[PDB]
Amino acid sequence: TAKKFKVVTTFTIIQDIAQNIAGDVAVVESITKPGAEIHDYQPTPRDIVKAQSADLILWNGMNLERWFEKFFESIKDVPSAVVTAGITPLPIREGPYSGIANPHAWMSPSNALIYIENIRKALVEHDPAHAETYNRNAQAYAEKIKALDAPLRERLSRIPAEQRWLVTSEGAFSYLAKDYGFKEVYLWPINAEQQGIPQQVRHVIDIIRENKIPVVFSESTISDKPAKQVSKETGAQYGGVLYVDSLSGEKGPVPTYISLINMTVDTIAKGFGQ
Ligand SMILES: [Zn+2]
Repeated sequence: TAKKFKVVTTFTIIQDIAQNIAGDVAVVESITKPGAEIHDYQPTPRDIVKAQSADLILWNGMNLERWFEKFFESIKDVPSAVVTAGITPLPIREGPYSGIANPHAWMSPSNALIYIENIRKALVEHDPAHAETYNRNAQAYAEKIKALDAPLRERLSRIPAEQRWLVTSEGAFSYLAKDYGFKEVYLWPINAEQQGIPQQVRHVIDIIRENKIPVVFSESTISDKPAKQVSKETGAQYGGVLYVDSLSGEKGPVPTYISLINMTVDTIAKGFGQ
């Protein structure tokens, strides 16, 4: 093919969803590499000229990419589209960012359907020559995503409701916890350069000890040391790494949005003895 419509995304979750909609007619690339910390990412000149070569830039909004506004004002004549219109935000519950939208809306499979619609609408609006392809690819992919919820809901429901305590590092799982009826505990409400983490470690250690919570987790773009200290000082198992803010590379263990949701739920479920 002569040349394909070029789409660039802020991070890897959006890249994979968008690439499933784009199929063979457009190439979708993430600005951030898999594994990069996305909230406070610092773009380089390489990143700017990459977005500058695109025909469309997709971003999450909802207070995720603190770096996006400054980055985008460096780009000339490239349209952007936020992919989260129509999602009901959940407010952050604790800390300095209390009350503002929790950005991690893709961790509810139901919300992924809205991500799909907004990305489809953006691709059709900006590359209308391939509307039928974007529309059919969005339809087929939405059907897959609709089918994601049922086995996960069933698996997690076998954990007695009173025992559903999800203890993580970043409070990045609020939308998944809402869907499947978990109560939330975390070492920091949202990724940021911040004081107070060693103090919250002790506070969470209390809550683990009081409620005899069996398991604690970290996440794949942040340090596992606080979660491992929590499990060391309590009885609780270190349940491993959850996947939320990044996919892996294409030959890694979490190459797709579908694998991210499925593997995060599997790891949570195994932590509770299924
Ligand atoms: Zn995050």
